[PDB]
Amino acid sequence: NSAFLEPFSADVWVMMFVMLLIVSAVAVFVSFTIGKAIWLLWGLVFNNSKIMVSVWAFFAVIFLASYTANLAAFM
Amino acid sequence: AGGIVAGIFLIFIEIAYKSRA
Repeated sequence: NSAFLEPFSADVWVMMFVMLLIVSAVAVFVSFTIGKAIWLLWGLVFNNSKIMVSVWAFFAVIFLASYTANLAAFM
Repeated sequence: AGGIVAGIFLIFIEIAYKSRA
């Protein structure tokens, strides 16, 4: 007979984390509640105010499918 | 980021319209 993290190049993780932090800040503006907000963001990241969450979910889905195809291709 | 900023502006305009109604 590490490709999973390789496809992201660790940049995608940081970018998605910062963008999820800004989106969670916008959602929080809209203690454990923030943790549940990040839980929602990461929940969308793995594919398990309303409009922003919907668009964020769509972008997360597209990103997930793209990540899957690129990870399969790279593997 | 741009979509989030414009999304916040669109949400602000929509909320202001709903508040005006």
